[PDB]
Amino acid sequence: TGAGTPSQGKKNTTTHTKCRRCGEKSYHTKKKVCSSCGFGKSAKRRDYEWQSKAGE
Amino acid sequence: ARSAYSYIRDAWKNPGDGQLAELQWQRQQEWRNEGAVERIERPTRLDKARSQGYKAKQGVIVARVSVRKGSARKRRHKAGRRSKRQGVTRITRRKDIQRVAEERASRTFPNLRVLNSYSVGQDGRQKWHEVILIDPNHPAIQNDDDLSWICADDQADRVFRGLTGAGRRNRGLSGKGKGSEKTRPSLRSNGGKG
Amino acid sequence: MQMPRRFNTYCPHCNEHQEHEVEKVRSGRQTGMKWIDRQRERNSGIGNDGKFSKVPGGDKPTKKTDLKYRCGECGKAHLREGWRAGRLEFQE
Amino acid sequence: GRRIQGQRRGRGTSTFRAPSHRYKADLEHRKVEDGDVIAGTVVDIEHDPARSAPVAAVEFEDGDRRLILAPEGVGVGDELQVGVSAEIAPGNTLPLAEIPEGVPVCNVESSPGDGGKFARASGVNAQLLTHDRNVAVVKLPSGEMKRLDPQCRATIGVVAGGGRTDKPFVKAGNKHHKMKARGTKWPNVRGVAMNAVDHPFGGGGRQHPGKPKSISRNAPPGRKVGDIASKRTGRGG
RNA sequence: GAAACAUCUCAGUAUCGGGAGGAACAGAAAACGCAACGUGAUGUCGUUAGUAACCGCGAGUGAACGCGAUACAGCCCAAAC
RNA sequence: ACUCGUACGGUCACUGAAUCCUGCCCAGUGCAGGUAUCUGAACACCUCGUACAAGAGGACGAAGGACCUGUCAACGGCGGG
RNA sequence: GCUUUACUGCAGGCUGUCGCUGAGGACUCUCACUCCGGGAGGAGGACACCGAUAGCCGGGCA
Ligand SMILES: [Cl-]
Ligand SMILES: [Cl-]
Ligand SMILES: [Cl-]
Ligand SMILES: [Cl-]
Ligand SMILES: [K+]
Ligand SMILES: [Mg+2]
Ligand SMILES: [Mg+2]
Ligand SMILES: [Mg+2]
Ligand SMILES: [Mg+2]
Ligand SMILES: [Mg+2]
Ligand SMILES: [Mg+2]
Ligand SMILES: [Mg+2]
Ligand SMILES: [Mg+2]
Ligand SMILES: [Mg+2]
Ligand SMILES: [Mg+2]
Ligand SMILES: [Mg+2]
Ligand SMILES: [Mg+2]
Ligand SMILES: [Mg+2]
Ligand SMILES: [Mg+2]
Ligand SMILES: [Mg+2]
Ligand SMILES: [Mg+2]
Ligand code: NA
Ligand code: NA
Ligand code: NA
Ligand code: NA
Ligand code: NA
Ligand code: NA
Ligand code: NA
Ligand code: NA
Ligand SMILES: [Sr+2]
Ligand SMILES: [Sr+2]
Ligand SMILES: [Sr+2]
Ligand SMILES: [Sr+2]
Ligand SMILES: [Sr+2]
Ligand SMILES: [Sr+2]
Ligand SMILES: [Sr+2]
Ligand SMILES: [Sr+2]
Ligand SMILES: [Sr+2]
Ligand SMILES: [Sr+2]
Ligand SMILES: [Sr+2]
Ligand SMILES: [Sr+2]
Ligand SMILES: [Sr+2]
Ligand SMILES: [Sr+2]
Ligand SMILES: [Sr+2]
Repeated sequence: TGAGTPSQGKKNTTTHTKCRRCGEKSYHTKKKVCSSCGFGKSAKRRDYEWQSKAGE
Repeated sequence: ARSAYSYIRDAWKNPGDGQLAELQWQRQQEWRNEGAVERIERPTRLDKARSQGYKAKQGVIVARVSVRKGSARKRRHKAGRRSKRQGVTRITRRKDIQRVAEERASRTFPNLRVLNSYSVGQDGRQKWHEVILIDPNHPAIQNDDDLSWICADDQADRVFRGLTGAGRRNRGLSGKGKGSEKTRPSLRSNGGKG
Repeated sequence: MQMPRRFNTYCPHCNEHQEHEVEKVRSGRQTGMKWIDRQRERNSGIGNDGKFSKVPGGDKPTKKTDLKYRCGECGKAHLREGWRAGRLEFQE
Repeated sequence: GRRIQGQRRGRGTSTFRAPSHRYKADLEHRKVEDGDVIAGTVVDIEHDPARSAPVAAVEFEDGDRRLILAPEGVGVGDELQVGVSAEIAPGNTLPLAEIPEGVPVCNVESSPGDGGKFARASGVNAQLLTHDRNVAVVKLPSGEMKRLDPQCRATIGVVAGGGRTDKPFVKAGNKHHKMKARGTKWPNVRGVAMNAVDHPFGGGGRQHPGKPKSISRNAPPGRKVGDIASKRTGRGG
C-alpha cells in the first residue's frame, strides 16, 4: 500500500471544525482546541510575533 | 526612650539566638505544614511592617509566602549550543527569591497591590517572606494620606513591573552614581546589560 | 659543554673588567597576585575558558644557556644572550 | 543518538504500562484494631491476572468481602483467622511474633501494617527462623537472611500456584498472552541487532558489542546497558 | 564575524512568559570627586568619545563625570514625644 | 512508569527449538572486591606573609588511582621461531 | 548523521565539606527532619532527603 493516492481513501475523519470563538475552521473537535485562536487552550487569544517579519 | 518595636527589631537581628531561636524552631514546624500563600492576621515582625508602611487599618493584608530554596530549576538544551550556553547546574536566576514570593502573593490576591515585603526566615529547603498588600478599592485606604497613592491606575500590578522596593533593589537602582550606568532609568532601555 | 665558575670579564655596572661568578638562573616563585592571575579567575567559569583552557606547550631539543654573571666586587649581576648548550657543567 | 528503549519506558506511555484497569485488587492484609475477633469464610477462588496465581475471596464476620493472597491448600468453606490470637494454621494471618519458629510463611510485611511486601509470587515462601523480643529473623525466597520487626504480619504457608515456572512456554504465542497481562514491551530486539544510533551495542558490519558489556554503576541512563555492575560474569571461576 | 574555532562576536538581538499607561520607567544623594572657597532630584537631546575601560590584548566590544540644551518641583512615612 | 507487581519477581544484556557438546588465556581493556604503604580537592586547623586581605607552605585525607584479588556464556585472544 | 582512550565542555553517578542541625576519633540521647500506621503508636534520627561546593568517573549529551 503506497503512502500516496491509495492512503488518501481512508481519510474520512472530522477533526478541524468551525470555531465558536473566532469563526475559523480550526477548532479541533477531538482535542477541543482551536489551532487558530487558541480557544479551549487559553483565555487570551493565540498570537505570535513570528506571524510577521521581525521589524514589522 | 526605646520603643517597644525596637525590641522586636533587635531580636530579629540575630534570629538564631535567644527566644527568637526557639520561636522559629517551633513555628517552622507549622509553616512547613501550611500552603504556598497563607494570609495572616498580624505581621510576625511588627516593627518591620510598620516601618515598611503597614497600618492596623481596613484594606491592609499580610500574607506569608514560602518558596523553594536555591538556584534556578532549568531544563538542559535540546538543540546545539556553544559550551558557554550549555551550562545548567550553576546558573541562577536574575530575580531574587523575595521577588518571586511577592509575585506569588499578588497573584493570590488579584485585587490587591504589593506594598512591600520582608524576610521571616528559612530552613534548609525553603524561605519564608511576609508580604504587605493593599486594597486600592477600599475607602479606608482611598482616604488614607499615607497610602492613597497606591490607588492610582499606574500602580496596577506594580509588583509585576518591578516597582516594589525589592524590585528596585534587584534592578540595581540603589546607587545614584557610579555603577548605575546600565540600570537607570530601566534595564530594558539600557539594552538589558544591567 | 664545560665552563669556568669564575673568570674576568666586563662588568657594565663598574664599567671595567672584574672577576665574575656565573650561576644558572633559578626560577623565582610566583605570588599568584599578578594581573594575569586575576584575569584567569575573572574570565574562567562555565564551558570553555578561551586562552585559560589551553595547556602549556612542549620543549625544544636543546635550550640556550640561562645564566647570571655576578661581579665579584660590587656584587651586582648582569644578563647575557644565551647560546644553545645540550648541557652546561661548571669547572669549580 | 536516540534515547534507548529503557529510557522510553520511564515516560510511562501506554506501550509500557500494565493493564491496571483489568487488575482485580491489591492483596493487602486486613486492618484489625485488636482482639483478633476477625475471622471469615472463603467464598470463592479466583484467578489473579497480575500474578498468574489463584487468589481467594473471603467474607469476614463484620460484613467485609475482600480478596486474599492465598497460600496453597485454601478452599471454599474454610474459615480464616486474622489477628494476634489467630490459630496457627495455613491461610491464617498474624504477626511474626505469634508465629512459631521453623514455619513457612508468605506475604510478609516490611514495616508493620503495610499489608505485605515479601514472598507473594507463585509457590514461594519465607522461612521464619529466629525469634526475639526486638527482631524476627526471616529467610526470604532469594536465600537472604532478613531481620524484621516481630510486629510484621504474615500468612502461614507457601503461596498457591507453585511449579508454574516448571512448564516451558513452548511457543512465542504463549509468551505473548502472558506479556499482555503485564507492564512490559515484548518481544525483545537485541541491542547488537540495532543501529549505532539506537543502542551502545549497535552498528558495525557483523553483529557484536564493540566494547566490554560490564558497565559501571555510575554510568548514566542511556549508557547503562549490558551487564550492570557485574561482580563477575560467565559460569566458570 | 573572528576568513577554521572553543573565550569573544552576531546580541541581551529573534523569539517566549508576565504587566501598566497615554505615554511608560526614573527621580529629590549613605550623589558627584573638571579635588573644589566647586556642582546640587530625574529623564532626554547635542557633545565629551570610539576617549577611559574590556579583549585567544585577536577580531571586535565600549561607558562616565563634566559641558551646551530641553523641561524644571519638590515632598510623604517609620521612630522619638 | 515498572506496580492492584515482590526473587516461581522484573529489570539489563547475550545466544537462538530439540540432540551431543561448549577446551585454553585475567597480560591489556571493562566490571567488581580488597588494600599496610604511596598518591589524592575543598571547608575547618596550624606556620609565614598582610595592623586586615590577597598569597606561600604545612598537617589531616573521601571517593579515585598506584598495588593485590576475583571474573571470558566480559571486551576479546588462541602466533613466529 | 555516526564513532572513539580526538579537542573542549555539559548532564548524570559516586565521594568529602558547609547549611538544614538539636541535647548529653569513638559513643549515647530526642526535639527537628524522614518512613510505617486509620489511630494510638512504631521504626529511624541529627543521619538520610534537600540547597551549596569540591575531587573522581563521565560520547549518555552538545
Ligand atoms: Cl501588585
Ligand atoms: Cl644554563
Ligand atoms: Cl515470563
Ligand atoms: Cl561639578
Ligand atoms: K557561536
Ligand atoms: Mg496487594
Ligand atoms: Mg500489551
Ligand atoms: Mg531477540
Ligand atoms: Mg540493521
Ligand atoms: Mg550511540
Ligand atoms: Mg555476537
Ligand atoms: Mg567563523
Ligand atoms: Mg564581554
Ligand atoms: Mg526611558
Ligand atoms: Mg585569528
Ligand atoms: Mg557591549
Ligand atoms: Mg563618573
Ligand atoms: Mg546471531
Ligand atoms: Mg538470527
Ligand atoms: Mg507516604
Ligand atoms: Mg558528538
Ligand atoms: Na494583585
Ligand atoms: Na567580572
Ligand atoms: Na569565515
Ligand atoms: Na566551519
Ligand atoms: Na575575549
Ligand atoms: Na568647565
Ligand atoms: Na586479561
Ligand atoms: Na548525514
Ligand atoms: Sr508491510
Ligand atoms: Sr477512516
Ligand atoms: Sr486546556
Ligand atoms: Sr502572543
Ligand atoms: Sr491586571
Ligand atoms: Sr566573571
Ligand atoms: Sr570552565
Ligand atoms: Sr620537541
Ligand atoms: Sr501494596
Ligand atoms: Sr495501603
Ligand atoms: Sr556494534
Ligand atoms: Sr570455564
Ligand atoms: Sr531643578
Ligand atoms: Sr541448541
Ligand atoms: Sr583483568
